[PDB]
Amino acid sequence: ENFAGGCATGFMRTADGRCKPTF
Repeated sequence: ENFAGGCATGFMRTADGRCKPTF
């Protein structure tokens, strides 16, 4: 119920509402 991309390769959306790479 919430997905708009905008992150990098293996970037996981952080609770802060940002894209962060798990690697």
